[PDB]
Formats: sequence, structure tokens, C-alpha cells
Amino acid sequence: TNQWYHGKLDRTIAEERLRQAGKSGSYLIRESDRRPGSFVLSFLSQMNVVNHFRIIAMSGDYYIGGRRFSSLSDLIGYYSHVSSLGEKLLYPVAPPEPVED
Repeated sequence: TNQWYHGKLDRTIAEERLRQAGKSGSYLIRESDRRPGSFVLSFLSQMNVVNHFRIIAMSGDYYIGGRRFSSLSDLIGYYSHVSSLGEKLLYPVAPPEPVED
């Protein structure tokens, strides 16, 4: 569950991880290092374009595209199962597993 949370992660590594997944509709959530306390939905769109959508944390709520959410998980759920953003969240990209010691 919620494999798509990468915590603190810069833009370049986020784009690397999404491009590694390689399919349009791949996504992750990271807490912006440039704007801490805010988050980014990073999303691989068509034609090798990564979009980085700011998500605003306001009043215990989370805002993206004027829609309001109670948790980052609720936000991911909505753009996966209710409506497109219009592109659709399809493949959650999990953080790289720990390496073989």
C-alpha cells in the first residue's frame, strides 16, 4: 500500500525514477525539497514529458487543481479511481528496494 511515497526527493532523481518505470501514467509523490511542507505529484506523461504538479498542504488539507483532500493518500486515490487530472494515474512507482548487502 502507498508504495508511491518517496519522501524527500529532488526533481532530477524523481524524473530518473519515473523514466526508469518508462510508461505514461507512472507517478510518485515526493515532499518538495525546494518547498518543504509542500508536495509534488511527479507524473510521466506522453512523449517523454514528466510533469511536476504542486500539491498544497492547507489547514490539514491537501490542494491540487482547486480540489481539496484530507490526505496525500486520498489525493492519489481520487486521480486514480474517480477522475482523470485529462491524464490518468496508472502505475505507482515504488522507491528502489534496499540493495543486496
